[PDB]
Amino acid sequence: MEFAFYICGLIAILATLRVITHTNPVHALLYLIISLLAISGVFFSLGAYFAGALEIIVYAGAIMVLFVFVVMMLNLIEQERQWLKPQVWIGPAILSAIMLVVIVYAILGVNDQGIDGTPISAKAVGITLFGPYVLAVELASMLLLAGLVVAFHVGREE
Amino acid sequence: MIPLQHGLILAAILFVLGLTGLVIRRNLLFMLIGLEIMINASALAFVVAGSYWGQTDGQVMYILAISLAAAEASIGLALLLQLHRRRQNLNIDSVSEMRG
Amino acid sequence: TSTEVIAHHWAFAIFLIVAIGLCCLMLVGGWFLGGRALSAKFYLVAMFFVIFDVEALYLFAWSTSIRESGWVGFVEAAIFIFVLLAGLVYLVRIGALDWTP
Amino acid sequence: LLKRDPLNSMMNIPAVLSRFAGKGLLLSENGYLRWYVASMSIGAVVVLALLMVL
Amino acid sequence: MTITPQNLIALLPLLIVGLTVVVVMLSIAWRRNHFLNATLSVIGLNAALVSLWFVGQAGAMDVTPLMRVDGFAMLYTGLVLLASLATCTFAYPWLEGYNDNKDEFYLLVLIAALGGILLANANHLASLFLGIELISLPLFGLVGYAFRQKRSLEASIKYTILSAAASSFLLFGMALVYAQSGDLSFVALGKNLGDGMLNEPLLLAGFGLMIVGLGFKLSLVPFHLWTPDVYQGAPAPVSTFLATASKIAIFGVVMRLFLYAPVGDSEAIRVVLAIIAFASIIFGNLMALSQTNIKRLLGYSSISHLGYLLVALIALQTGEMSMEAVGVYLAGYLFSSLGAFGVVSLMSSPYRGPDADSLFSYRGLFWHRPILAAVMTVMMLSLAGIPMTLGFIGKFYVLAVGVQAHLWWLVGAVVVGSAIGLYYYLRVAVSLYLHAPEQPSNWQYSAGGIVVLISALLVLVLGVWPQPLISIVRLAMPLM
Ligand SMILES: CCCCCCCCCCCCCCCCCC(=O)OC[C@H](COP(=O)(O)OCCN)OC(=O)CCCCCCCCCCCCCCCCC
Ligand SMILES: CCCCCCCCCCCCCCCCCC(=O)OC[C@H](COP(=O)(O)OCCN)OC(=O)CCCCCCCCCCCCCCCCC
Ligand SMILES: CCCCCCCCCCCCCCCCCCCC
Ligand SMILES: CCCCCCCCCCCCCCCCCCCC
Ligand SMILES: CCCCCCCCCCCCCCCCCCCC
Repeated sequence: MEFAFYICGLIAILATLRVITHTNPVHALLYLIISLLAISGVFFSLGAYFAGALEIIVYAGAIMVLFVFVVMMLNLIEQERQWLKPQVWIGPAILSAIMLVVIVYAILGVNDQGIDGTPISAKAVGITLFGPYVLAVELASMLLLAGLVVAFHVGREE
Repeated sequence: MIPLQHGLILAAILFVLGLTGLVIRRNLLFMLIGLEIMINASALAFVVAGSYWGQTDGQVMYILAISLAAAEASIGLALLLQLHRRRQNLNIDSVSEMRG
Repeated sequence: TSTEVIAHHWAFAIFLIVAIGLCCLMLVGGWFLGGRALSAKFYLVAMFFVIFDVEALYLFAWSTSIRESGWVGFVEAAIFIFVLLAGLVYLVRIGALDWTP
Repeated sequence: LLKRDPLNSMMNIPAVLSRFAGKGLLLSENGYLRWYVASMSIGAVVVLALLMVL
Repeated sequence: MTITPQNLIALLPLLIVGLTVVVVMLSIAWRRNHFLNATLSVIGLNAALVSLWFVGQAGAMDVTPLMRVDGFAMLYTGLVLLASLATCTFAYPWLEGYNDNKDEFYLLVLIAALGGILLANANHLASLFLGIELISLPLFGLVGYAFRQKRSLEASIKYTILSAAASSFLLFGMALVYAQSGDLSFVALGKNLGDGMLNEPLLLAGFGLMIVGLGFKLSLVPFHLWTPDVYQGAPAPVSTFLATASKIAIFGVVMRLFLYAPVGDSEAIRVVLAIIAFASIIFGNLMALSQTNIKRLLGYSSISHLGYLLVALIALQTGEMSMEAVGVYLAGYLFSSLGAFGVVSLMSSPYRGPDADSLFSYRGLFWHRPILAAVMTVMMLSLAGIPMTLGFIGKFYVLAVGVQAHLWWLVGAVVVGSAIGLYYYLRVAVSLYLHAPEQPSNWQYSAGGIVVLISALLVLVLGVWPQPLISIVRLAMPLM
């Protein structure tokens, strides 16, 4: 379980690094799908089986399909490759590195008994979701309705 | 057997990668892609935290996070389609006239 | 960790790698051997698929623990599905799910 | 030497300082979304560093 | 815990607003009637206020591991509902001028009111996250409701990108806090730390990322640069709803979070919030000095007023009257910003189209509409903190809370920023009574007019006579 976790984490990091630097949008979305598949593998390593199934079904299988659809209908800044020359990403890269080093300083120093990896099934997640999480479920349906209304209002052609 | 610290650090790495991808790109599409990276990293961190304690709450927060990610991706791609159909240009620095 | 579960893990891994290797070898033998010589409705449909897929995930999570949730959970899913059907009805009547006007 | 009220001018100096500071601060409202995201990340860095120091 | 019938009797505004959403949506599916759908929205919000009265007849209880309802929650729910009702009232002439679909605006406004109610009753990280998303994404729709307008599309893109980034920051911070604490309840955020170990770095960094997200949502420096562009680009009723309802609901749930979290009295977070409040007050007041646009000026004003609110928040655990000060200030700020952005709304109504300019030109407003000039002047004096207005009563409350907690740097910041505010607010008012060089007839425009006059009368009356509002806020104590 540690083996799959570490290879999938490394694949996700590498794929994200190719995502944020690539020039072709379809290639970047393909690397993003690869990173999502790796993150699902990480979820399956931890025992969150429902989370991994949802990472493939919902994130890679719906959201990235929407991004892919938008890129295809765009038929697509690319030529100069601004983000490749160091005079553009000199600042943001070290800024993100400083933020990352402060965050991982906070990570190092906490109680860590390790993750057992015992599978938390989707049935227990359903009992929790439809037990002590009634208002999260109803208002999450409410939120998705809001997003649907907004995206139809903005994205229709006329 | 897996440390919580390593999963949290992996989520932090993906979060800061999404943040710098959000900043450095003039194209709005790559900005939306970086936003998706950041929110997926946050959801991953919640899954790691929930799986460490043996609780269902991490996957529940993951479900709420991906609901948010789906809705925000929908709205952002609608706005990107509007920008492309009204300006024929996805340069985000051209959308800058309000200032002062 | 029983012997059966690690046997099934090995079988699943072998199934994965044999399927992927068979497809890749099939294309490799195809290439190596031989003789050389849009409207916004698409975005709306994909977007509706994404939103209703997340609602479907909530229904997935409910469905596997019906006997452990009672009638209260049925009521919870009842307002959930009622709001889902209200949104679907809204999309149908406003012409969002109408490919031909 | 005292026909133009020098004490009044010295007490009017903070108004000049306020106008200069406001004009300097208004340069950061350039209207660029990328700079707004960059300033959010800079503020995140500052807040995290200040919280880790104390 | 589970749900009882009495727990359903402690849940009515949420259900009423949700059923209003469903009913308005089905009525849109029936037919596209602007009048009927707007009326159904305002009856639903009024019924939610009456439901607040009915749950005020009931007691205070923990309705979920998520929700907790007490008089604190009813007060913030009432503020959010009043803001939403004013937004619908101002939006009707604006949407009358808008030559596209109009009732989706009301659907998103109601959904955002639902999220504000959730934030008002939130006692849990999941509920706080969900309420923040529920007020954010309808605002993505509403800020760019007139997406064909180039300024509104710019504001929509800016607010959507920056709020998605802030939601990512807040979610990451919540994940780190849950990684430390092991419980998403507010009262357990630091419970497993004892013997002076309250300053654990993971809890502090998680709270820092949440502070980044929330301070974006509260227009706190340096997460404030979005505020003038988004305020100016958004529709004027949308600017009203943002400035009142979103900031009030998020600051209420921030008040609750810093109240019941045991990590709320750590010195590091207090010092960081003090620096943020100081910078917010000074920067907003200094940046509003040379503004000729009323919407950008009100954005900088919102930055300064949220700095004053933060000053009231810092003195929570040291003092006692801090939450009462926050309530009184929130009432005064709600009425003042309601009146101000309401005059901005009615003078920009009806909507003139995506191509026509929405410039205000407040100079000489008295010589063609005297009463709106009077109400604009009254709210300009209220946001300045002149003693004849309730904005001064809030300023006096936060000054008393800063004096009691000996926050002398923040008190001096309040005085200096107040003087700079005097300059720019009085410039706006005297410009209203200047001479303009050169340059309606319905009853909903008159409804917006009587709304801003009622807000002026309330702020003036509670400026001269503040005791009823003080006794209203004081009885709204929560479950300690
Ligand atoms: C080989 C070197 C690298 C070569 C290049 C990369 C190839 C892909 C590498 C990643 C995927 C495979 C990782 C290795 C998995 C091998 C099996 C394994 O380790 O299983 C352990 C565990 C079994 O389950 P459990 O009951 O917890 O057992 C623990 C102890 N009994 O398993 C689990 O708990 C979960 C098992 C993993 C999750 C399912 C599979 C996820 C696949 C993700 C693919 C991502 C995209 C790859 C793209 C490649 C091109 C860039
Ligand atoms: C004796 C020392 C101990 C006691 C100290 C007592 C302090 C309180 C009493 C004294 C206050 C002094 C204020 C001085 C400035 C007064 C305002 C003023 O002169 O405004 C005029 C000026 C606008 O002029 P105009 O040319 O029209 O502007 C360009 C656009 N047309 O306006 C401007 O240019 C902008 C004005 C901005 C707002 C005014 C400045 C406020 C600064 C902070 C004041 C608080 C006290 C700070 C410490 C003061 C010194 C000790
Ligand atoms: C064992 C027999 C039980 C019979 C009664 C079952 C139902 C009782 C509890 C009903 C709870 C309903 C909760 C509805 C929440 C809706 C939230 C909407 C938010 C917008
Ligand atoms: C406490 C509130 C104090 C300000 C009230 C402002 C509104 C009062 C009613 C309107 C008065 C208008 C007077 C206009 C006079 C213009 C004179 C021009 C020629 C010198
Ligand atoms: C740019 C505007 C700057 C405004 C600064 C306002 C400063 C006002 C005066 C603050 C004085 C604070 C004194 C604190 C003394 C604390 C002593 C503690 C002893 C234990």
